[PDB]
Amino acid sequence: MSTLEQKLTEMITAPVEALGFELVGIEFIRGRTSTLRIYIDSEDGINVDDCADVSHQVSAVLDVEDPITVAYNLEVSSPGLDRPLFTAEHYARFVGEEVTLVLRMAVQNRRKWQGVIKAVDGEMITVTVEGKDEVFALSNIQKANLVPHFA
Repeated sequence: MSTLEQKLTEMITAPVEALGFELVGIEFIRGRTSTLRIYIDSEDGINVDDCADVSHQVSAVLDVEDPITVAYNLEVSSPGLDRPLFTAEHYARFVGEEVTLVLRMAVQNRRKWQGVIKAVDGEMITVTVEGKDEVFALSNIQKANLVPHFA
């Protein structure tokens, strides 16, 4: 509405991309004191403690952008377990799980699918869907997300 919150994300992204990182992302948290949480990662294998030394420089540019009393807070994270799934090796890590997905060869008014992953041979994931033994081509998946067991 009134504040350049996306321009602050741009101004934090450009130094971190010029530092040789591959993932840099933000969430905003509404509060009396505004609170950012940063997500960061590399292609080159950099540890989360050293990512928090880079994030200490992110706190230093944030601290001079808005300097009035204490109006800002910053938390630091990795992309976690909570991310969608794409890689051929990772579909194989997560056999024995229920997954929900959408397909690339199809147009809107296609189904959203849900079912159990059993084995991954080549590009052909092997699955149970609506109680039937079925298959998916992993290059035909456009998005997938993991589902936990009922308890």
